[PDB]
Amino acid sequence: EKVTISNRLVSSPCCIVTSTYGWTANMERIMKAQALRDNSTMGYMMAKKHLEINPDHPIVETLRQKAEADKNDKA
Amino acid sequence: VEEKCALMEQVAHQTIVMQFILELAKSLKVDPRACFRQFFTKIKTADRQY
Repeated sequence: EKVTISNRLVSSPCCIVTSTYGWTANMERIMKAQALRDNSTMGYMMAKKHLEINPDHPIVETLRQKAEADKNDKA
Repeated sequence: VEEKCALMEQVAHQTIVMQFILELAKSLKVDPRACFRQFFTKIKTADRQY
């Protein structure tokens, strides 16, 4: 859904976050991976996600300076 | 316009419950007229946090 930048990373190119109203990773996994799940409706309701990038790891900088050149590249 | 405070609170209550029921039924793909019991048990025991 959304992509932004925050202050949570020192050495990871990217990390993932959950919504303010949404089960976390382990919660969603444990809930869906148990018998009598009743996934008919409740399963297809939760686990919204977002993304973040650190602007420090030089891989993202070289990625940006590559993408600024070509706007429809392959790699 | 008449600024009917108790009436206005109950109007807000009824419109919010009907809107919630409709969105929950639509995302739920179930008829709203048969979707009231879980709402009633959640709101009747709605504690201070709820």
